[PDB]
Amino acid sequence: DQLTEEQIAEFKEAFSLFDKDGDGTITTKELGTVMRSLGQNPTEAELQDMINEVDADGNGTIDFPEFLTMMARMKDTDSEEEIREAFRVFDKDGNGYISAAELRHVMTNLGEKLTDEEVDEMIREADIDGDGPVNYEEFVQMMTA
Amino acid sequence: NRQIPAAASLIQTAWRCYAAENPDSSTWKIYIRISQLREHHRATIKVIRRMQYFVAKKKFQQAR
Ligand SMILES: [Ca+2]
Ligand SMILES: [Ca+2]
Repeated sequence: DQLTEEQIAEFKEAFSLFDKDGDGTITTKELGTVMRSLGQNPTEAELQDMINEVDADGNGTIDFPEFLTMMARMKDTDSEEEIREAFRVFDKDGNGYISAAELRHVMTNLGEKLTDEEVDEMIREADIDGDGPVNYEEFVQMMTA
Repeated sequence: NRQIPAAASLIQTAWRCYAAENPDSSTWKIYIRISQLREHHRATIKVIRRMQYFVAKKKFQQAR
């Protein structure tokens, strides 16, 4: 990779947006105040889940070093393989191609339920060879790289 | 099967994290509460979508 450039200053500002009080630590309440301002309604369980993934020690809150660690993470192929496995769950035949209707279905109707306009941008970014199945190994690579 | 929602959520959460790097993406239309989207919002939005991706990762690992 590379040594962090002024993106240290960009992340310091972004860290400061959650850290309303300036104590140097992001709490669950500080993260919820930001998410609800965006129109989201997350559960205290969801806040704890998000906070636990970035907290490296155990103090239950995020400092700026752990924030930098989190914001500076496409772990080679190790994170490509996991997205590739998630796509394989819906690859019924096991060939490496999923139908446009099937992909549109899982993305709109379950999970985090993406909008129709997001799924359109999604299918559009993979230039379908006419009206054919979409290869998701090309999707994983376009995403990671 | 119970890895179906974790896999779907992992795909959806990675794509939303990858699409938020496009300032003209359709993924910005979902925030209907916010009248006009300044750059100090998109910062927090990217941070949140990154956290949501890491627990979509954690939930999927616990089911694959
Ligand atoms: Ca604080
Ligand atoms: Ca900490």
